[PDB]
Amino acid sequence: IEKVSNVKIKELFQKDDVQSVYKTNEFKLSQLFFYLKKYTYREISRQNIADNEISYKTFNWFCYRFNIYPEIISNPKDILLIYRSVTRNKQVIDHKPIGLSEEEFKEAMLRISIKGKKIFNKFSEQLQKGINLNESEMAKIADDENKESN
Amino acid sequence: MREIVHIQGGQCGNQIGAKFWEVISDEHGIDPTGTYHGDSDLQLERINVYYNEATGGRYVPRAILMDLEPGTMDSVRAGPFGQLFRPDNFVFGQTGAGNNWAKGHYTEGAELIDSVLDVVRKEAEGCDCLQGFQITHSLGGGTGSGMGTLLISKVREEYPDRIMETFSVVPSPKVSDTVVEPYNATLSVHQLVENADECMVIDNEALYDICFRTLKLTTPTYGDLNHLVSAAMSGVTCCLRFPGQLNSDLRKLAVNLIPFPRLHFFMIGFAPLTSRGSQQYRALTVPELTQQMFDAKNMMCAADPRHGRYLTASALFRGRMSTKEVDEQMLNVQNKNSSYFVEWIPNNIKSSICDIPPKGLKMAVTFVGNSTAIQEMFKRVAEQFTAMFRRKAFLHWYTGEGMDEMEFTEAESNMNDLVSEYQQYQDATA
Amino acid sequence: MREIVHIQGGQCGNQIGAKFWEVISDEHGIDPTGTYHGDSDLQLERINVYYNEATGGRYVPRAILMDLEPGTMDSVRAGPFGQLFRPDNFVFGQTGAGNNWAKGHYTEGAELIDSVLDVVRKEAEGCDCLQGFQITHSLGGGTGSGMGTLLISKVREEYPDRIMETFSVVPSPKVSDTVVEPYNATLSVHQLVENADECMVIDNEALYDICFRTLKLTTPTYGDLNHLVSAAMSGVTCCLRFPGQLNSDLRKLAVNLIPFPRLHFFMIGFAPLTSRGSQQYRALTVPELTQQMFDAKNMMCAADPRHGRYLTASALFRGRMSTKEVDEQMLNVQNKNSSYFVEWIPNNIKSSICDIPPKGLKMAVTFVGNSTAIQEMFKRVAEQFTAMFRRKAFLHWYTGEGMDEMEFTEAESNMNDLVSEYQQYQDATA
Amino acid sequence: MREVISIHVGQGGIQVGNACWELFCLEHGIQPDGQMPDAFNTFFSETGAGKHVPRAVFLDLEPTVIDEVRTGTYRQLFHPEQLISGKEDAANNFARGHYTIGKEIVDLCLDRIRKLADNCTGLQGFLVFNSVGGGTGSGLGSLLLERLSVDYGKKSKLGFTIYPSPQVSTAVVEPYNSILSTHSLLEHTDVAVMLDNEAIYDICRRNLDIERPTYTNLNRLIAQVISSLTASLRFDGALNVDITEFQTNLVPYPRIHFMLSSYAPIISAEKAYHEQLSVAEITNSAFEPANMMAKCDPRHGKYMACSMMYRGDVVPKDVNASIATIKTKRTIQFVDWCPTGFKVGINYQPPTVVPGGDLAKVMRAVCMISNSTAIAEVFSRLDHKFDLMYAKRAFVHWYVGEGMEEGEFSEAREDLAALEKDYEEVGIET
Amino acid sequence: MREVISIHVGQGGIQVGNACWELFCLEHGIQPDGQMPDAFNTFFSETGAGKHVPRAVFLDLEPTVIDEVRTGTYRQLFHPEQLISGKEDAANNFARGHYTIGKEIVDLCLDRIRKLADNCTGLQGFLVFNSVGGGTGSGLGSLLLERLSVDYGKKSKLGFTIYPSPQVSTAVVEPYNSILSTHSLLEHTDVAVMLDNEAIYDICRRNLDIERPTYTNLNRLIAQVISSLTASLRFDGALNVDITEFQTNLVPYPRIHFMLSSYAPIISAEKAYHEQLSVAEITNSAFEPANMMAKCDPRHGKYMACSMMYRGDVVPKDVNASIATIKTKRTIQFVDWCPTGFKVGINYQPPTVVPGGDLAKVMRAVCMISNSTAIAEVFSRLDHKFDLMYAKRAFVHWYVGEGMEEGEFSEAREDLAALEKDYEEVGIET
Ligand SMILES: Nc1nc2c(ncn2[C@@H]2O[C@H](COP(=O)(O)OP(=O)(O)OP(=O)(O)O)[C@@H](O)[C@H]2O)c(=O)[nH]1
Ligand SMILES: Nc1nc2c(ncn2[C@@H]2O[C@H](COP(=O)(O)OP(=O)(O)OP(=O)(O)O)[C@@H](O)[C@H]2O)c(=O)[nH]1
Ligand SMILES: Nc1nc2c(ncn2[C@@H]2O[C@H](COP(=O)(O)OP(=O)(O)O)[C@@H](O)[C@H]2O)c(=O)[nH]1
Ligand SMILES: Nc1nc2c(ncn2[C@@H]2O[C@H](COP(=O)(O)OP(=O)(O)O)[C@@H](O)[C@H]2O)c(=O)[nH]1
Ligand SMILES: [Mg+2]
Ligand SMILES: [Mg+2]
Repeated sequence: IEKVSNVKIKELFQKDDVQSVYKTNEFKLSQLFFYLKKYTYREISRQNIADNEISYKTFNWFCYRFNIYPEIISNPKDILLIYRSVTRNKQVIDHKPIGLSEEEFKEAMLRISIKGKKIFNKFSEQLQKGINLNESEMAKIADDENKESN
Repeated sequence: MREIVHIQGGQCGNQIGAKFWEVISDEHGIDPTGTYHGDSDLQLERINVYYNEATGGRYVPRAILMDLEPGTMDSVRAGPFGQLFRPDNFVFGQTGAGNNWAKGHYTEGAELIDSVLDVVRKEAEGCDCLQGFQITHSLGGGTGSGMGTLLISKVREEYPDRIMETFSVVPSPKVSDTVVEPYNATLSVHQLVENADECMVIDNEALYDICFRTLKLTTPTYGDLNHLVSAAMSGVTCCLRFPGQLNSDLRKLAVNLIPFPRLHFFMIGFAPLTSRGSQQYRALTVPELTQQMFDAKNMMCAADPRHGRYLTASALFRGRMSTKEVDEQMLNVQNKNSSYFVEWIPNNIKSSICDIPPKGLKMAVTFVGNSTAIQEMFKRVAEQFTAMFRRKAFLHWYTGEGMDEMEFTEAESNMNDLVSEYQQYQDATA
Repeated sequence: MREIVHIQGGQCGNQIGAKFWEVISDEHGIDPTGTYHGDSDLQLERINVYYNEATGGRYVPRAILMDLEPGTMDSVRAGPFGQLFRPDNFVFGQTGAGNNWAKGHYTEGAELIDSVLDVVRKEAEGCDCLQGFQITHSLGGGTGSGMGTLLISKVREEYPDRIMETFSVVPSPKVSDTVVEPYNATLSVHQLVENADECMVIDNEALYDICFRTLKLTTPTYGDLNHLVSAAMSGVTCCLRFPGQLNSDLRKLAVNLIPFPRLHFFMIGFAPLTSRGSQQYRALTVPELTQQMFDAKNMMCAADPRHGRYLTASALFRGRMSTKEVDEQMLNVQNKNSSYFVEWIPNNIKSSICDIPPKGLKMAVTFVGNSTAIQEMFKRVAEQFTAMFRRKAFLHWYTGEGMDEMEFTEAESNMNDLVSEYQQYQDATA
Repeated sequence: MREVISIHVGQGGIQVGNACWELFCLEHGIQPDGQMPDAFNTFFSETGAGKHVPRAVFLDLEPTVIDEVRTGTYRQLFHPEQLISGKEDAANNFARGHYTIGKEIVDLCLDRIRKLADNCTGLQGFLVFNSVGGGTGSGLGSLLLERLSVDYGKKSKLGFTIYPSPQVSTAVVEPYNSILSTHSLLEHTDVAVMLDNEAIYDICRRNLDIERPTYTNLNRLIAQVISSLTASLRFDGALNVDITEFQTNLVPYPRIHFMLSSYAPIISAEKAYHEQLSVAEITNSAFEPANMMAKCDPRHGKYMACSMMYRGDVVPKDVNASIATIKTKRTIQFVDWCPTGFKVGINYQPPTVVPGGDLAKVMRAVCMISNSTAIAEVFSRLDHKFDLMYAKRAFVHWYVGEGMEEGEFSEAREDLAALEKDYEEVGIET
Repeated sequence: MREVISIHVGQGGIQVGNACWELFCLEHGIQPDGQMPDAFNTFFSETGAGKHVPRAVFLDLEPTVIDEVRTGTYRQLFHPEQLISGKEDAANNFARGHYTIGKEIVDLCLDRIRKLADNCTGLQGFLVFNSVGGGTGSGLGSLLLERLSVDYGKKSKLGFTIYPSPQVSTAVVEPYNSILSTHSLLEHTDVAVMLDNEAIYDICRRNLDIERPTYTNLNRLIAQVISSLTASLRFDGALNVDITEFQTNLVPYPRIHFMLSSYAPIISAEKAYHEQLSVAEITNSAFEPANMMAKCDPRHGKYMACSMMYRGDVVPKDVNASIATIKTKRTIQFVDWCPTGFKVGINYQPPTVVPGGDLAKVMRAVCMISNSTAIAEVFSRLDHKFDLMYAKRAFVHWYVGEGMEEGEFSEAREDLAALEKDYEEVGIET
């Protein structure tokens, strides 16, 4: 059973939909990633992170601040699992914290999405029904899921 | 050498000086009879900064006391250390201003100021090398805010290259004791920006807040506020009177804290401050001093410093301590708070170390930071001024002594322009 | 190095600390004036674990005292060794909770906790290498069981990698002093399992039973129960302050006594304990210590340890003794009682030796065992809770301060799930 | 021009290093201060004038033992900055000392190793001591061995590991890290010697007649074994043996290098001189199964090769006459593919006695290092202990949360299964 | 018949001059009174009978430091009228000390320089010390260098400037005057050595194990470097080096003369004697990037030429055997057009120890002066800091009002751009 789960990932990471978020994540470098990077630059620990990477703290702050947690990802461990799954091949060099070199943060966001279908799964079901989710309906669905999860 | 003279005006300034000189005398071991009884050799090496020498070996402050009424100086003389002041320096009128700025700046203050300017000129011409002047006065009173500011212009006209300090108490809207405070505050701020090289605002509301929250004493009085202001005043010039690792006179602070000539309004704070019951719990370390130094409630002004970004900052450490720790802590306080520091000027914190601590304390810090958060005080002062002026309330008192509304309009416009151009740099980006 | 800070809340916790700190000071030879007067060199080598250093050479505990009413801290200050505590660390409110958990956790405890968290942060940021925190509080009171547990979550959120200790007194149904004990016990156990790294339950009923049967003293008082709890508390960290054959810090015990992250509720006991008249009859030997250590009546809880099977056990021997005897006796106590030890984890007893015995005793032992017999306490607490809740008795007091019955239902369900999954491993076989 | 460097890591390693370093200093006449009041060069180095510095390094993350070393009588001997110490202990967690805190310390240790190696010109090899059943010991030993195997390559490393006893145990989680460390040193160490405590306890009880032994008595016997092993490098002998002359004589295959030791005679001065201590009787006592230094029965398996060292006035013909008698006996049988299995070394220097110790002074002694097929039992029982708790994944969360992967436990199990299959495959006759 | 004159200007310059002048007096056996109770002639002069007078001059506009010098234990050593002092400080303003107050003082300094030079017969050259990030230091250093370059011409001048750290800074305006002073001394000084404080802080922390260093500890290391550089002029050696033999060996082109230094060994007496301090290990430590005396990474650039001095009992063959090892390493690469890049000097006198200091007594030491292409990073970061504030013309009014023209800032920027382009052009291979 364990071998089968391991065999199961990596294909999802290579999908165009995930890469587009991460393709859009290139645009996050274009603006969202530049803002996150600018927040990572406010961390003095930046000397330990590559100039093109974001820290786990900045990625967790992004997930919290953009309501990815708790609305889309109900469990904060899933953010850590996403981050670790994206950065899995990076070795810790010279005791420096592992940054999002291009996408361990993008891989962590995929694990949050996939890890817990939750708020984002409800948004996907509503969108598949042809219901245009306005921000007030999204907030209400997120509040209802957060109440069911607490 | 490089000494300064003391000039104070008004009742508030006289009460501030009455404690400032007591603090200085206690620091230098001078008895209230003018006789030295100190313990350390360093207590006498640089005593020429504030004290003159007379026959008989006694010392006399080079202070000049002025007011439009004789009561306050007749009262300060009977207080402790009141005999040090030379009787010749006392100049006063027989009428008073009645908290009217026009009377203390146009009609009555103009005729009297010649006598006080005579003694001011006598004091400055004589001294070895002048460093500058320091002024204590209140913006909430008529005679003070008028005569002091006109004297500022008269002194600046004759000594354009010397440095000028002003410790100014501005009227807060929370604790208001005079109804005509906005008028003479707004009129005074207009003249103060044009001539003062440095200005340090102090608020009674912030002093009460500090006394109630940090010291936690039950019944604050003017003596405690004066003592805090006096300690803050003494902390600035400590390294000019004592040796240290990095001496830094007033001119060096002027160079490093004023980016543009019109931005010279600072707010200050003193650390450490602890209650009587908790003075044994705490341990004095550089991290403990620096965490209290940048605390928002520790500022001597009600202005909230996390509502804006610091243009620059300064710290004057006292006592014997390692410089490496000071520098690393200054770096740490600037890396963890990058959002509140302007980004187009890097390394905007100045530090200095003096090896002589205050009497009774092992370490002390004086903080002087130029921040954009000071705009809120001028905003509320101008708001009250324009609320009262639109109906021409109390205007006849001022207009009956040769003043007109045009000088009010120009003052309001210049003050609003100052408010705008002070925040212009807050939104500036590189 | 690797030091810990002390935080206590409520009246019961304050009374426990008032004897714990006396015991520690007597162990280290610190006079009630903070001056060292000890005899041995080892008494000062590791004093940084619990005591800070201030000017003048005196020592001050790094303890933080909090309560919602000022009476208990105003009383502990007048007791012996009451002057050691820093006055700054005393934080209190003016209202109190009235044994209502909601008031001490939602309305009143939420606003006050910022001030105590400020001093907690001051204490932790400063120290050389943090080991962790230890918490003393009672589950039978409102303000304690509310504010302490919310503070646990707040501390855990900021220091996720440090270790956390809690010594918790749970309300027994035998000696009941408050009618609303089940509500705030059940509400507190819900939050305590999620954040505390270690928990040690203590019962007043077991303390009275011990005092009446083993010590055989006529009139027990709270001072004796506090002294026993204090000796047990000191025994855990002894080897962290003194050299020994096998040093074992708190983290090493955490590794070896907690098999699964949710099973961290231990019951403890101290040996030897003898009456005054029989202290000359007995001879202190390792067999005599180990036979009393595993005695059922010696446990600090009314839970009967032969009603279940030990998941693991720990012993912290004190004094100079041979290790071979300790190991063989531990093996013998495990071969003769194989029925009461779970079989799928072999060699489930941890031992440690410290060469410094308690003052006045030549040998001492502290026992910390994780057993499945603890389920009975949660069973009876939940039984009383569900007997009282089905009629919604006293529910309006809690529901009038923003709390609802849903949080009661979730707490009951989580507590029952804990009870079930704790005994799940009792019937597990290999 | 022949040198060797000894590495001591962990509490047990440091406590046995102290034991061997009293003995070496006593044997070479060096006072505890390091001053003599050409054989020293193997373990020491000359500083040019006066004192000698040991070629040893002490490692630990928990500072208590090092601090005890730096204040004892041997404070002047060791170089101050080769006693590398940490701040936080691994607390019996293997993943901590291999992934979390050991990595930041290992660089300093490697720098010290380089600085010691550049001084030596004829470096024979490394010695390492570590108690296996601990976090920092096993983890740092594994990491150091892995770094050294690639930094230096073909240099020989010898490991004197102390495995846990069959039933006697101090921790509850030591099988996990014992198995992981065996995995790590299986492919990284050239020689591993078995040293479990229970066998040595039985030896002390039966021969030394001590009923309450402590760790020092065990460590003195281990130190005597080390001295007997390394005597041939620093004393003249009729039949010398070098460290590099081992893998050619005791290691039939690269995987099989775990062997168990024995020593003889072990006797107290009260009854030593009543019997003649001939070479035949001591070499008979050395082969007795009850005198094995590890709790394994040699009667349960074949022998592969025996390397056994003599020292004193022994004559080679008497050694041959005793090897013949052992070959005669029917209870000791060698493997089929090994006709001769004995390597004999003879040295002239008699063993030295430590004052206040247990062993008496004798003129003849024998130390055997024997590789036998019976060693597989300890692996089988450790594997059985591991499987019981790994079936339910107990205590795994303490390891997964310290950076180690889930699958790392399985491959150590597979390597142990491979080793057990290899030991069975080798022992069958052709 | 060989002499050298050292110039000390500014607070940092005077405080490092004090540091070097305790060391020289101690090394030549001269008591602080100047009286001995033929090598002295390099730094001193004989008065005919008794005392010796240093060939040094102290400059400052701010009198505190000079007054401290004239009252310490060294009051009798220096000639009373070569401690030139001003009255008014420049206050970190470069334009002040170059245009306003420095001009009236520079004539006295030049008269003193002439009076000292007429005494010397074999004048090798001048030494100058100045902290760059200050007004009077940088300005007066620039003016003195400009006057000396035309008064004397081809005489060699060496500058030990202390540039600001990458991120750690004491002032807020130091990039401006640092850039201007670099402009001034680029075309006027033959050698400039990098000395920023952060690297030396890290050196002290890592090697000396001091966690709270002060400026004196830094200045003692700088004094030791100066003594090592100038030892070859006043002590017998197997391979001598003169000051004039530098621009022929370290300066490939007239523009490129900024190089960074290192020193080895740096170790305390508590752990110095435990290791042998061979020449190979010290020459390896000297080339470690973490032991650079300026915070620059040599791994980021090529080497151009290395001049490195030994002193003690070192033998040339051991030096050659270590230069070969360094040429072997793949992490250190030299520029293509330089096949050999090492100049080696050997002296016999071991370094002298100052009582109460940090460094211990050793028989071997190495000091390297290395010119590398990686130095351009400090210029680039200083340029980036300068541009940020010069974009908005901040703090410029403090300079324009002191006589300096507006365009003077731009040409320094152009010269730095030219220097950075030149460093890139040189480092490319053919
Ligand atoms: N022979 C012998 N074994 C010892 C001694 N001290 C400890 N041990 C063994 O070491 C095992 C545990 O490892 P320790 O050496 O005590 O501790 P550690 O190796 O430093 O690992 P940590 O617990 O993380 O500090 C125990 O099971 C003991 O059997 C000793 O003095 N002599
Ligand atoms: N290495 C070292 N640097 C120092 C020392 N004292 C001051 N500095 C440096 O000098 C810089 C400022 O110049 P200073 O020497 O302090 O003052 P100055 O050169 O006399 O210039 P003025 O401010 O006009 O008096 C600071 O940035 C410090 O880094 C010292 O004792 N040692
Ligand atoms: N700190 C301090 N402030 C004072 C004292 N006395 C008056 N003030 C302030 O001064 C203000 C009134 O100023 P006023 O006496 O009219 O100044 P004047 O017109 O120059 O005499 C009030 O708002 C007070 O807050 C004092 O003793 N100490
Ligand atoms: N051991 C001990 N227990 C006490 C003491 N005082 C009170 N208690 C226990 O604490 C319980 C009441 O707790 P309470 O005082 O209401 O806690 P609070 O609400 O935080 O103040 C009672 O059941 C007592 O058994 C004491 O001095 N020692
Ligand atoms: Mg240990
Ligand atoms: Mg200066």
